[PDB]
Amino acid sequence: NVDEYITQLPAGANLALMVQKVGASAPAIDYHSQQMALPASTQKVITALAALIQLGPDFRFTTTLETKGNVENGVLKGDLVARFGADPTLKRQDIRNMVATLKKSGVNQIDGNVLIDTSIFASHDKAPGWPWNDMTQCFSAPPAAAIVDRNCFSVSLYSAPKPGDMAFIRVASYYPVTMFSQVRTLPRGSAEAQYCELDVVPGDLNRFTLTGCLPQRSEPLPLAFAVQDGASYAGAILKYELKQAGITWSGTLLRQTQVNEPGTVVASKQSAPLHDLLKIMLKKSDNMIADTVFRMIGHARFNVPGTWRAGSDAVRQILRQQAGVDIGNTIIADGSGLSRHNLIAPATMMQVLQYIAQHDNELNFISMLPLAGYDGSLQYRAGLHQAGVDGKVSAKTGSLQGVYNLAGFITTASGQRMAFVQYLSGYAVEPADQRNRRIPLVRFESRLYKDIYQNN
Ligand SMILES: *C(=O)[C@@H](NC(=O)Cc1ccccc1)[C@@H]1N[C@@H](C(=O)O)C(C)(C)S1
Repeated sequence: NVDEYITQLPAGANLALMVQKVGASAPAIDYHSQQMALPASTQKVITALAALIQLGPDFRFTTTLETKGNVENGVLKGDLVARFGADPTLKRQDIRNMVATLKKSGVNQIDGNVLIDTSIFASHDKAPGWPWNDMTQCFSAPPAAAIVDRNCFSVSLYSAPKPGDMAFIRVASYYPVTMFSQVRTLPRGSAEAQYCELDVVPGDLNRFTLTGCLPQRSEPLPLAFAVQDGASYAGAILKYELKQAGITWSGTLLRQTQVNEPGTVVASKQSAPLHDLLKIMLKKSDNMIADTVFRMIGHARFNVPGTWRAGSDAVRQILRQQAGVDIGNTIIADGSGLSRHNLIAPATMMQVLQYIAQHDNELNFISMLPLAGYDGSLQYRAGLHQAGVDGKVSAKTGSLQGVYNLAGFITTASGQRMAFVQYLSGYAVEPADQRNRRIPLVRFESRLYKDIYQNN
């Protein structure tokens, strides 16, 4: 009763839907299944499959400290290279530990430069089609080769006691960022409060200026922002940890972007295995893991510094050549599904899902998807709960402004496992219905998935 369920949805919402028994060649439900749509975070299903095929479940991201030169009486005569590898889980502590290892190895002083090497990747750290306005948000932090603590930092914004005075910013001292406030404090119930925005404006070298207005508040406003220049940020963290460990140097911090032969590895950190990281990625919809993996796929397949284009080409090739899926006119722009350039039909995603199901004993893939009513993004999915399908749906969600997708597997009343793709976009509610905007979605899903479960 798809057309009927559609009437639950806001005016003019666009659904493309396909439901098909695992291993079958004809769908049970086909509603605009050939139509292209924005996949949002369901793109991560493709990223995970191509990643397992190209890199394997035991791949680890790695970061090293390398020396180029001889060490004479504790002095490195040459450069220290910190070679980053797009590990999305690297932490400040890891940098601190690698420096401790460097110190313990006998290096007290560097007669030379400190190089922040990001040559594993090239070109922009932002995928084509990502909205500019989200670039300062942590969910869209540029997934650079140099990541520390997810390239996200937090700040506290305090209103001035005196209306009219500048709001002021508190930030922890260890974050190598530079904050400026041009934020005017407003009285509690100002009319100027209506159209005066509070904005963040990023500058070079991880400078951020806050502008606009802030109404007086009793508690400081917590804000979190994305680092725009990972290389500089990681360099500053490295500089701080070197100084704390008493290692001095004569040169400066420089970027090394061109491919080069590695020095001797004196310290290293490897991530958890790729299967573990893909699990986090699929359970929680981790954009940063998805996108670091995506550019790593292209680097590994083509032996070139990883770029968005190389990743797109690689994923297409892997799907066709290793999984037997020709994605045709599909557009793959990134790994996370954030890009509004991504475009794929349910019927194409269905081929991917059918491949995964067929090879699931090899891939151990379906166990990584959120299980409705249990974990990940589906722990609390109201539509699926009310449908009676908790514990019976393993599926990847995808959500952007106006896009509410699901893609995965359902075990039905008969025990038949079915793959399904729900691509719902163009979803918008009347301006006076905003913080209720999700009830039509919930009503739609409750009915749809009960139907699928009960009738198959
Ligand atoms: C993929 O769809 C991702 N979407 C976004 O990051 C956009 C977004 C949405 C809401 C708040 C902030 C940013 C991830 N997938 C969705 C999803 O699976 O529904 C999440 C909300 C889990 S983020």
